[PDB]
This record gives sequence, C-alpha cells and structure tokens, in this order.
Amino acid sequence: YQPTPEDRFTFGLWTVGWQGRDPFGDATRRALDPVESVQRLAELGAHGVTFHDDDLIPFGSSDSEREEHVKRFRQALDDTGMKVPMATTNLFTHPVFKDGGFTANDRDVRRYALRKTIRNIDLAVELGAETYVAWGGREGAESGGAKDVRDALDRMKEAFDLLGEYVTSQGYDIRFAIEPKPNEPRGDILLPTVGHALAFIERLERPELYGVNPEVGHEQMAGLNFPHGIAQALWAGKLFHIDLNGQNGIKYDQDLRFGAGDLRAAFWLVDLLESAGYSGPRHFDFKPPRTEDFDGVWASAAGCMRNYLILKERAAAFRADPEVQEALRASRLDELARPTAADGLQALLDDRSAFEEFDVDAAAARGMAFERLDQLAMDHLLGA
Amino acid sequence: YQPTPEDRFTFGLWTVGWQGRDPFGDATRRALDPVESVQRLAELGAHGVTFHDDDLIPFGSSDSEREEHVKRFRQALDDTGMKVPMATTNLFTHPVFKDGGFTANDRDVRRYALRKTIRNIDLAVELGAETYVAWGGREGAESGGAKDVRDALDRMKEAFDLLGEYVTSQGYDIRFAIEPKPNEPRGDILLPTVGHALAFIERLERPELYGVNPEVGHEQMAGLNFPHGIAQALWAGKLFHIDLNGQNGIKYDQDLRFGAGDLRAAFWLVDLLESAGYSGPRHFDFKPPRTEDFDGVWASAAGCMRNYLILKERAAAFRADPEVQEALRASRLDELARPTAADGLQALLDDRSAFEEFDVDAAAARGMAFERLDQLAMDHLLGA
Amino acid sequence: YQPTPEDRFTFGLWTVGWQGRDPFGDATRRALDPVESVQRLAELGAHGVTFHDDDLIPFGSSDSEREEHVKRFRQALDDTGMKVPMATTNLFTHPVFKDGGFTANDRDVRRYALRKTIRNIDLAVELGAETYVAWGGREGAESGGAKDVRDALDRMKEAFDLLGEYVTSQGYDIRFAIEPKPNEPRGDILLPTVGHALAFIERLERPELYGVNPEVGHEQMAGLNFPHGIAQALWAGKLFHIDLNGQNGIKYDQDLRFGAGDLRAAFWLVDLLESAGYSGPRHFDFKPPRTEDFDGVWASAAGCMRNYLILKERAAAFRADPEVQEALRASRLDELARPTAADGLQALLDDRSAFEEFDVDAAAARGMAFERLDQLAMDHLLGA
Amino acid sequence: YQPTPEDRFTFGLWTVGWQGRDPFGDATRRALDPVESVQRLAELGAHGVTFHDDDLIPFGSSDSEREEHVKRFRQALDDTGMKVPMATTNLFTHPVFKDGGFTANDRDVRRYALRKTIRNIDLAVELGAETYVAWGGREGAESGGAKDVRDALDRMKEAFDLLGEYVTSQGYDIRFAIEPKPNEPRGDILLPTVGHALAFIERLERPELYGVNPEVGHEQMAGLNFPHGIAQALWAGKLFHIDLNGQNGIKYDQDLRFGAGDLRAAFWLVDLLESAGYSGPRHFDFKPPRTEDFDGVWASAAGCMRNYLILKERAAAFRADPEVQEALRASRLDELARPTAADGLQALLDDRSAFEEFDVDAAAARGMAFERLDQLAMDHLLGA
Ligand SMILES: O[C@H]1[C@H](O)[C@@H](O)OC[C@@H]1O
Ligand SMILES: O[C@H]1[C@H](O)[C@@H](O)OC[C@@H]1O
Ligand SMILES: O[C@H]1[C@H](O)[C@@H](O)OC[C@@H]1O
Ligand SMILES: O[C@H]1[C@H](O)[C@@H](O)OC[C@@H]1O
Ligand SMILES: O[C@H]1[C@H](O)[C@@H](O)OC[C@@H]1O
Ligand SMILES: O[C@H]1[C@H](O)[C@@H](O)OC[C@@H]1O
Ligand SMILES: O[C@H]1[C@H](O)[C@@H](O)OC[C@@H]1O
Ligand SMILES: O[C@H]1[C@H](O)[C@@H](O)OC[C@@H]1O
Ligand SMILES: [Ca+2]
Ligand SMILES: [Ca+2]
Ligand SMILES: [Ca+2]
Ligand SMILES: [Ca+2]
Ligand SMILES: [Ca+2]
Ligand SMILES: [Ca+2]
Ligand SMILES: [Ca+2]
Ligand SMILES: [Ca+2]
Repeated sequence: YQPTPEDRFTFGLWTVGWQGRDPFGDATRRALDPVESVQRLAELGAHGVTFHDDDLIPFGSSDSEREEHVKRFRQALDDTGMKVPMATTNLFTHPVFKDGGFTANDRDVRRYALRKTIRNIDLAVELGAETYVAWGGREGAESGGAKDVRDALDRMKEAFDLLGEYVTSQGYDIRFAIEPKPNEPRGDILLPTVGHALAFIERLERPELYGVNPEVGHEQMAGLNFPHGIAQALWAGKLFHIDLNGQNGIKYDQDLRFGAGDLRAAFWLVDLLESAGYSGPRHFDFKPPRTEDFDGVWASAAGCMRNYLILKERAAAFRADPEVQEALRASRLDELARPTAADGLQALLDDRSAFEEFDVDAAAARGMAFERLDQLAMDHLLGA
Repeated sequence: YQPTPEDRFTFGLWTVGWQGRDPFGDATRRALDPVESVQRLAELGAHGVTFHDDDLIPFGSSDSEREEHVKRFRQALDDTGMKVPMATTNLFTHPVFKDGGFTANDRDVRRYALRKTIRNIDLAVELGAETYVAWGGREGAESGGAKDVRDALDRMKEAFDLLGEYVTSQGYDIRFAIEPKPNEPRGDILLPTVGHALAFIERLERPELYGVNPEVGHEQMAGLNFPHGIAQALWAGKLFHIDLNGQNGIKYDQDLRFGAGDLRAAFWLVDLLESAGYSGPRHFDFKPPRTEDFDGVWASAAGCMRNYLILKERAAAFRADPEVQEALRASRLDELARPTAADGLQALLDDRSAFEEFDVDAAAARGMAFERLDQLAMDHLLGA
Repeated sequence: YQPTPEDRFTFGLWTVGWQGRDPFGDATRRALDPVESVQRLAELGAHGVTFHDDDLIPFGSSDSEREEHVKRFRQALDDTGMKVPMATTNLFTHPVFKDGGFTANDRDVRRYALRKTIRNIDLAVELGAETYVAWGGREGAESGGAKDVRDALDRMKEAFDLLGEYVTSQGYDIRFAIEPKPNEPRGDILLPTVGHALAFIERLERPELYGVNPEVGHEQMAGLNFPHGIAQALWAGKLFHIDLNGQNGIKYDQDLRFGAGDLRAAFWLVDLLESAGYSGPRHFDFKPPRTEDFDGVWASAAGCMRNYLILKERAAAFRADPEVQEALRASRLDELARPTAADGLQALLDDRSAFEEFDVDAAAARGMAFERLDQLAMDHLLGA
Repeated sequence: YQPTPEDRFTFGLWTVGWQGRDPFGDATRRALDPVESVQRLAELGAHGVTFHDDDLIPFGSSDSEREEHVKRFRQALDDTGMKVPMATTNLFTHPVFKDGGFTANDRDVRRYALRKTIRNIDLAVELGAETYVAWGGREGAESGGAKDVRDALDRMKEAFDLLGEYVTSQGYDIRFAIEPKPNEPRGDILLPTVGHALAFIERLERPELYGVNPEVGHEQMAGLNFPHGIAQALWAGKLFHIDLNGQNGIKYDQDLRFGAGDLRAAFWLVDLLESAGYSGPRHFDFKPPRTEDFDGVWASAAGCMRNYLILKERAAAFRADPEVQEALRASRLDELARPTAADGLQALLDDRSAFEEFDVDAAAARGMAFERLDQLAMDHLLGA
C-alpha cells in the first residue's frame, strides 16, 4: 500500500507543520521549515503541498524576506518534484479578522481581506496552483444581533464577485473552492455545509469559477453524512477539491488522520471518489496529535495515505465481486438508475399500473435485502 | 397576546390530531375527527389548517367515502372561516414507501408516489392551497450500498420536474416547498438541510416553482442555526412557507410547541421573520406531548401562538429601542450593510488605505461591543 | 467465523421480532411467534434469548393463556437447547406508563409498575434467568416543572430497594442490571449514562444486587465513548450484562446490527471485553431495518455474530503481535499500569526528582508514539 | 438586578483575563494583571475570585517572584474585600502534560502533577479557599490503544487518595471537587459527566473529602440536561461548587456568559439551586468573546450576574404563584414526593388495588397537564 504520484496525495504545510497549540495548551513541537516539510512529504510518497500565504511567508514580511522564503520553497519543490495544486489565504489568525475577513462588520477590514487574498492569488498562480480555497472560518457570530445574515451574504457575494472579476481580468485559469464548516471558531459559521455553499455559488456573477472544497470532519461536526454531501457536490459538477481527515462525531474539529474517526464513512467516501472518477488532489487537512513528536508526525502523515490505499483496494474488490453485483441487483440499485417515467407525464397519468391497479401490498412485501448487501460490504472492508 | 387573523397562524391536522404513538409506546389519545380539530383551532384563534392526503381521507377510501370526508371538512372550514394555505402528500407511513417514494429503488413505487402526489395536488388546489409541501422523510438510507445518491438525486429531480410540468399543464398557481430533515426515519435523509434543498432547486427545470419549507427542529437536529438558515432562504427569495416548533438540540425530532426548546433562537427567528416582512403562514408543525389529554393538546396549541406573539412584541421593542439602535451602530451593523467596494476592483487595487497603509493593529484593537448589544437583547426578551 | 455455544450470543425476542413500526410508519413485517424466533436463532448459532413480560405473554392475558404461551416457549427452548439468561419488564408501551413506571408522578402507577415487575421476576427465575434488566425508558420529562428530579430519584431508589427486598425474601439468586439511555422516548431520561447509573446504585440498600446493562448505541447517543464507559463499569465490578448494536452518532436510537455504526469503537469494545475476561452473555439488542423482509431479519441477526467474531480475531491478533507489544511499550502503556507512588506520600514529598529537579522540558519532548500504535491497530482491524 | 455580597458571585482570574487565543487565532486582548481584575470584579459586585497556580504566579517563577505576586494579590483582596473560595492547579497548559497529569502514561509526569498540585493546595489554604477543584482536561485519549482505562482509573484513584492523605495529614479543612468534561482537549476525557465523577468518588479511600464541580457547558457538550445532573449531585450531597456559563449545544466548549446559550435550562438551573438552598459560590467560568475589547469583558462579566439575578426573580415568582402551585398539584408533583409503598413490600404484594384490581385504562386516560404547567413557567420567565 505504497503511494505513487498518480495517487495525487497532497498535504497542507499547516498539517504536518502544526505545532500542537490548542485552546488549553502551548506548543508541543518546534516550528518546521516548509523546506523540510516538502522534503519529508516527498520521501513519504506525497505528490504535492498546499499553503496559506502566512504559512509560506511570515505575516509582515518585507519584500526581500518574501522573495527569499519563496525562493527556498521553489528550490525544495524543484529538488523533490512536488507540485502546488492549491493555495489559500489566512483570513483567521490575525486579531484584525476577529469578526471576519469578507463579512467583517468593519468595512476597512473587508477591503483589507480582499487585498490580502488578491496578493496571494497572484503567488498561487506563479507556483502553479489550479484551485484557490476560501475557508471563511471567522465569518459568523456568537450572538443574534451581531450579524445580519442577509447583509453578510451580500458582502460575501460582493467579495467573491470581485475575486472572480480579478482572476478573469488577469487571464488566470485558477478556480475557487469554498470550504464549508458549521462552527468553530465562530459559534455558527456562514455557509455551514456543502449544501449552503452550493446554493450560494449559484447566486454569484460567474458561478462557473466556483466550486466546493468539502472536508470530512466539517460535515461530520453537523452530524451529516459526508459521502452523501460529496455525492451531491459531484451531482452538481462542483467537487473542485477535497479535504480528507477523520472526526469522531459532533464535537470540536479533531482533524485526525484520514481513516481514523468514522472508518465506514471513509470506506464509502473512497468508494464514491473512485467510482465517480474524481480527478483532483486527494488532499489531507489533518493535524498529527499534539501527543506526538516529529517521528509521530511523519507516521501520522504516512497513515493518511496508507488508509486511503487500503480503502481503495477494498472498495474496488467490493464493486468487482460478482456476489456483490448480484446483491446490488437483488436490492434494485439497477432500477434506481432507470428513469421513473421516460414515457412522459401523460403516459404516467394514463398508466393504471401506476395507481388504480398498483398492488401496494405486494410491493410493500418485497424486502430490500440491504442487510445482506451491507454485510458483504463489511466483509470486504475487513478482508473477511 | 391573543391571536388575530392577520397573524396567519396555521396548524397541521396531524399536529393536534397526533395520537401519541412513538417507537416505544401505544396511542395515549383517541383519534380526532378533522371537523372537531378545525372547530377547536378556530376557537383558539388559528386562521388556517393544513393536511396530508391521508389525514383528511383514510388511505384506501372509496370515491364515495372520499367525497364525504371532503364534504364534512369543507363544511367545517365554512362554519369557522378557516383557510387551507398548504397541503402535502403522505409518502412515508404505508409500508410500500419503506425505501422512499420519489427515490425508492423500486421504479413501480416511484411511479405510484408521483400518482398519489398528483391526485392530492388537485385536491389541494380545490381547497385553495397556495403551497404544496414535499417532505421526503423516507428518501435516504441506513447503509452505504443501498442508495447511490447521484442516481437518487436524478430520480428526485425527475419527480419534481414531472410535478412542475403537471401544475403548469393545469394552469394551477400553486408552488412547491421542499422541507429538509437530516435524519429520522431514515439513518440519513437526502437534502438534509435548507442549504442542500436550495442548491437542489437550482437544478430543476422550472426553479421558480420551488422554494423551501424549513422546520425549526429539523435544522436544529443537525446542530445548525435556524435563524441563519432562514436568512439564507430569504436571501435566495425562497422562503415559501415555514414550520414552527421547538427542539432541545441534537437528538430525535421532538416537535415541542413553538417557544419551547431553544427560546433565544425562537426570539431571533421571530425578529428576522418580522423584520424581513415574511408574509406566508406561521404554521406550527408540533406534537402535543403524549403525556397530555385533549385539554393539554389545546393548551399546547394555544401556547405556540402565545409564544410567537410574546416574542414578536419583545423583538419589535428591541429593534425600536434607541439605546439598541445606538448599540447596533457601536457594533458596526450599519457598516455591514454598506458595500465593501462600490468604487470597483481597480479602485480597490489602487487604494493604499486598503493594504499598504492599512493599520491592522488599530483596526484589531477596536472592540465589536457585541456583548453589550446581546445583553440589551436578553433584557428585552426577558422584559428586564 | 461461525458461532459456537461458548460465544454466549443471545438476542431479545423483540429484536428479530420487531415489526418495523416507527414514529412515521406502519409495520413492514408480520409478528413472529416466539417459538419460530427461538428455532431460527438457534439455527444461526445463538445460545440464548431474552424477553420482556409482554413479548412472551400478550398484555392482559388470562391465566390459561399465560400458561399456554409459557408452555410453548419452554418447548421451543427444550427442542433447541436455548437458554434464557436475562428478562426484563415492559414498563414503557402501555399508555398508563406515559409519565413513567417507578417514577410516574401518579403513585398508583408506581405501585402497579412494581407489581408488574415482581410477577415477571418470578417467571424469569422459573425460566432460569440470572439477570433482570430495568430500562426506565419512560422515567424522565420533556419540561422542567414536570418532574422534581431529587423526588424522582427517591422514588427510583424506593422501587429498586423494594425489588432487592423481594428477591432476597424469595432466596432468588437473580441480580438486577440497570440500562442507561440519555433520551428517547422522554426528552431527557433519568440515569442517562453508565456513570449516572453506577453512582445511583451506590445509594441503594443492597448495592451488591445491582449492576449495569450498558448499550452501545445509548452511550453513543450522548456522544460518549462506549469502550471507556464499559472500562469504568468493569473497574467498578458492575458489568452484569451488555447490549450490543450499532449507532451512527448523536441522533435517534438506530439499533443497527452490531459492527454497523462506529466500527472502530466496536473493535476496541470487543478487545476490552475479551481482554478483561467478561463472562456474561454477548446480547444483541438491535432492530433489523424496516426495509428488510424475514430473510433480511435473519441475515441481520447472523451479521451481529459474524462481526463480533471477526473483531475478536483481529483484536486478539493485535494484542498478540510482538510488533504491537513493542509499540505498547514505546507508548508507555506498561508504565500506566505501575503505581505512581507505591513509595508513599512522604517519600513523594521528599523526592526531588518529582519536582525540584524534574526536567519538564525533557519529559515534554518525549513523543507518545500513539499514531504508530494506532496505525498498527488499524492494519490489524483491516487485515492489512 | 444589582449584585450583593450575599449573592456569592465569583469569577476565575482566567475568565475575564482570557486573552482571546483560540485554535485558529492569536490573542485579541493584552494580559490583565490579577490586581486589576480583582479591582474591576469587585467594582461590578462580585464577591470572590478563583485561580489556577499558574494564573497567579507565572510558571517557573523564583521564590522571590512567587512571594511578590502573592503579596500584590493579597493587597488587592484586602483593598476590595474580595474572597478566594476555591483554587485549582493548571495540569493542562504545559507540554509536559500532553498525555495527562495524574493519568499520564509516563510515571515521572504523574509524580510531578501531584507535587505541583500539593504545592498549590498549601497556597489555596493560605488564601482561605474551602474547595480545591480538579479538572483533568488532559486525562483521556484520541485513540483506543493509547490508554487502558481501568489502569488510568487506578492511577486517578491513587492520585486522589494521596491528595486526601495529604490534606488530612496537614489538618486542612479544604475539600476537593472534580469537574467533569466529556471531551476537548482530549478526544474523550476520563470521568466525562457528573455521573461518572460521582460513581468514581465512591471508590476513593475518604469519599467524604470529594464532591463535584459541574459546569453548565460541559454537561451540555454531551447533550445532557444540566439541571438534571445538578439534581443528582444534590441528591448525593455532593454539589461542592458549580461553574456557571452558557453553551449552544453539542460542539466545542463555548464558555459564553451565563444566561446565553440555553436560556430555559439556565432558568430551571437557578430555580433548582435556589429551591435546594445551595450555599456555595455562584462561580462563572466563562470567556468574554474574543470579538470584545476590555470594556466588553467587563460588560460580559456584569451580564453573568445580571442574568442569574433576573432568573432568580422569575423562578421565585413562578414557585410562589398560587396558580402555579395549583398547576403543580394538577400535574401530581405532590404525589411524586410521597413514598410509593411506605406500607411495605408485603402490604404492596397483598394490595389488589395495585394490580389485580388496578384500572389501567382509567389511569392512562388522566392527562398529566404538563403543557399548561410549562406555559405558566414560560410566562413567568418572560414576565408575560
Ligand atoms: O482547509 C482549511 C482548514 O480546515 C482550516 O483549519 O485552515 C484553513 C484551511 O484552508
Ligand atoms: O426476499 C426479497 C429479496 O431478498 C429481494 O432481492 O427481492 C424481494 C424479495 O422479497
Ligand atoms: O412537515 C412534515 C413533518 O415534519 C413530518 O413529520 O410529516 C409530514 C409533514 O409534511
Ligand atoms: O470600545 C469599542 C466600542 O465599544 C465600539 O463601539 O467601537 C470600538 C471601540 O474600541
Ligand atoms: O434493553 C432495552 C431496550 O434498549 C429498549 O428499547 O426495550 C427494553 C429493553 O430492555
Ligand atoms: O520518539 C519517541 C518514541 O517514539 C517513544 O517511544 O519514546 C519517546 C521518544 O521521544
Ligand atoms: O473549571 C476549569 C475550566 O473548565 C478549564 O477550562 O480550566 C480549568 C478550570 O479548572
Ligand atoms: O385533564 C386532566 C387534568 O388536567 C389533570 O390535572 O388531572 C387528570 C385529568 O385527566
Ligand atoms: Ca477541520
Ligand atoms: Ca480544511
Ligand atoms: Ca419535526
Ligand atoms: Ca415539518
Ligand atoms: Ca437502543
Ligand atoms: Ca437495550
Ligand atoms: Ca467550559
Ligand atoms: Ca470549568
């Protein structure tokens, strides 16, 4: 279960570089130079790395320092063959963003958020990124009177439209991917789920430039089914990128390594990504637990890729098994894929077998055989 | 705090008529004749009533029985002055819908679900309903292999498109409102939140014919903020109807009376509905607890309306209070409502005050004053 | 992975016999005669069956009918070799228990609950049960003023003490096991978790006669860690029985088959039961989904046992693997098992290495190596 | 609604002194000198303040610095009349406690945790504290193999027993109060709820020296009912202290000001504390949101006390209202408080009215009248 470049495994600098500070605790690890992270990730088999502006160039850097940080990072990419498929802006750490970046009540802060984002889009394009993620972690509120949500959505649409106008004006090919999160750090965050983000994009001036970047743990923090949400994003043609990790139910964002947390949902997620032919990066946005030292960081990163590969094998074995294919037919998954009334409305209205002469009791008595199907899925996942 | 017709308070026959059966218990109340419910609700001050096909006409009724049930119900509406603003189809009780109505794996069941829905749309229009709700409570799954979600969304779009074609073909003015629910009775339900439902409608052939019918307790079962979701529905122009009740967090659907459950969210919800000028029915979809007898049913129904009216008074007093208006300005809610960059992209890019000369520390130091604002909101809610 | 009698797999009559009625749906399966269930379960490899009074003898049965129902059930046990290790009372279905059995506000109902329980304890002992479960599903409230909790705990202690006095007076060897549940059907249920139940037992007159019957899905409905709760019950010497099933997080009680839901928690649970040498029944309290017909019921029941057996194999392989034993030492699990200060308080107070000369930085720098350990656990669970 | 000394309102130095750092953000406020916090809290009407060792004396302080910090703090207490009723140890911030203090796998860390705790107990007693809180925020795990829970409970009992032996040996009158939390910062924390903590105390060598310090938001993070848990702690005689704040359901620990979050549960909590005659500190363990500046910190602290006082008034008005007293009788709360069978077991067994001649249907038909009672409670809370 060894990673290959074709696996398109990527990691954020902030994942393996997380120093272990939490709401109740100081750092447990020293900061990592991005150069070292790129070298270690490449040795593990990763194919790419992603960054926030402030992960790559320390906030408040001079132009000379900025150029030096980029130069060293570019050298590490060149030394390893690593790609930079995606970048994003830090609009959450600095205290100025305490009430948001794009939807801050203070208009001067909203303007500043856009200028900081635009500067980094230019850098992202220079490093070859195809996707630019927006995670509005500070957009939201802890109390009802603090944020009029319709006004905040107007400000959020305004900002995304300006960014769309900027990329179009520069002839860039980069597309945006909005990453939903339901809460944390704000009490409630705006566009809290993949559904809210999909609905919002359809009101933007150039919707084609935007998609979603769903994260396993985020949808799970709302107790939602992550593979279902990904299916709806795929159905919309909007799965531009994805963040893989684990989460143990409704609680704070744990960012466990992928495979940890809800193992069965990880299995059905990989089954769906592979069956649907998702072709973007398989990006891990996780945090090696603060209990770990540097050796445990790299073990945790390797485990993300290993788990994806084991799950890929088992889901492929499941779908290819003739006994599973027979069970899928027994459960009528083939009939779910056939149109309900390709004959048309009038034909349906005149079809007595659809109503007047439909034997509801006979239909009701037919078992769905879903448990047998699911135990074949469990046996394949466990290699039983 | 006495209801008036202008309050547009409505109730489902199945709410006050709920007999108290739960997963672990038999009925605690006798069935109510819809005629009696219409009479009692009208005496409490309600203005309208809603129904599923099977609440008004027992499933499997002959045409003569159907006509008789409707005749008596029409007489009660006429005797009381009560309206029927909304109706819906029962696509969840009968065992034939065990795997769904519109998204059942069995194609014959999907066709039957549409024929049952169409028959009731005709009746709804005859009774004067303006909104027809779809609640796909059986659409979903308990296991991963049982339902391919992209195929189910294709079947769901197909069904909604056929229904849109049917209402258009009859020249009806009725519009549809899809009611999201994240789970229960299925392990996970398709279109689980207001966001997913809004995003789905934008892929339908005639999106203008569809909106949402969000329910307080449903969004709260995903731990989401209900007033935020309603704000996004309003922002989209899609709040066609609403279901009001209470819920105590993430657990089974409690359907408490409105005002119970999360009282502060009820306050901010009524504040938003009234400020936004929502003009549809204020419909209660709740269940008087099974501990209650018939007298407690009517007390619970009256309490729904009373609570809405007390909250309406307190939210109006809050928004009208000059001290609150000053606090809103102190927290910059006025600046949230002003465009970020009406000057345009190029002007923003050339504005040094937005970046090069923006004093982030001075901006960061400015408190938002949200706690003072929220304690004024608490004082108004409590009449302190 | 075929069950043997030594596996002590048991099932409630109400599990495979569940007819599929839910809050929104009618039965999807015909009732099962307990005789048929005992025969089918025995054919699958189960070793025992459990019952509520009302599952075995229909509520309101005459003495002759009661004797006949018992006679046929005894014949089926004799025909199959099946055991009856545990029984319990239905104090939740009948409307008289709408506000509780032992803690009903109506005193006449509390007395009746005790008389109904006592009658069935006599029957349980006659059928050979060693454990009598109490699940106070109706003990609790939907509103604050409805139940004074200190008074309800007094009534609950009174009832358990009377039951303890009754078994002691008859010379029975049967012991009680209280099954916690946090909510559903009541908004909040009294003794909501294994901790609350353990604490309550320590205030009973004969605490030795009571233990707990924790259920996987119940603790998970509070988002608690089920193996941790079982560890605390074991630590207390109070794990008298256990209910095995699956649950997908915080939501209504799903009662999926064991292995479904949180698969990693099922793995750590079986690892703990086996390592601790738990010797009671491995009882499944689950509901085959209502999508299923009779064939799917038996497939679901078989899957419960299969999953327990696969997890038993993988956890045993994990603990026996020398590489895992080395990792456990690397993570200091051996040092967790050694007393902190067997040298005593004064020796600790005078030990400069414990404070004055303790190098906190050197200790802090040592990684815990938990991720490597956990990926060995994942590899064993998946057979990778 | 102005605080008085008799209200016993207290606050932790770390509450109003919280600098606003979160998992995704830097500090938004400068550190406060404890002297200033004591002065400001006293001006607001608080009566006492509490501390962790490391809030009062910076970690790694020399003896001279330690004495100076204490001297200035003692001067501020003397200048204001403020009390120090409770203290606790910081066993979570420093990286050495990354795997716990008392239950760290590393034995040297467990010894160090006890020595750090003992040093601060001496200081707490010198400052007049009556209660010493233990919050084992780092005791727990993110993965199954990392912590054997029975061994960790042995180590936890060992540590508490040594602390009990230490206070007894010094003749101190101080008692301990264990504060449960279900998760955060560890994936799952040991003794996750008030029930688990109560059960654990009953296994300690001197149980009389230990009680609980429940926190509103903590029990709510498990979706549990906080007033119910407090009722069980009161029933056990173990409510030694309490932490008051708000929380909006199951998610990360928000620590909102008291009254925010679940307002109805705050009402029933204050009703219970006052009716039961709880006589310990009404301590606020909350964090003014990081959106706020210093003025908003003091507004938030004042709001905690104001809300407690408004709720105290409304709950007292509720219990004193003759119409509410009549409703309580109508709902049989008086019968809940009467023994079920003071006549004894044999009298119950021979009482035909308890079984043979009990009319279950007549009893079942009696409504509980809980909705009318609850709407009187809502009307009192809102002053309607
Ligand atoms: O993906 C986002 C992540 O979830 C957050 O924690 O940091 C910003 C990243 O863009
Ligand atoms: O028993 C069921 C079978 O498993 C399924 O495949 O077809 C319907 C039948 O009723
Ligand atoms: O609004 C829906 C309700 O939530 C459900 O329980 O019954 C169908 C109704 O249409
Ligand atoms: O103190 C703050 C004030 O409350 C707000 O209104 O303006 C910013 C100031 O910094
Ligand atoms: O174990 C209990 C189960 O969880 C409940 O649903 O039925 C009573 C059983 O005793
Ligand atoms: O690297 C760590 C190792 O994995 C563990 O076993 O001992 C502490 C070391 O610091
Ligand atoms: O009460 C505890 C609080 O909940 C935690 O966050 O800090 C330690 C305090 O002792
Ligand atoms: O209607 C009910 C009344 O409200 C209660 O107080 O007594 C039982 C009666 O049945
Ligand atoms: Ca995350
Ligand atoms: Ca992410
Ligand atoms: Ca509902
Ligand atoms: Ca509804
Ligand atoms: Ca259950
Ligand atoms: Ca059970
Ligand atoms: Ca807290
Ligand atoms: Ca606390």
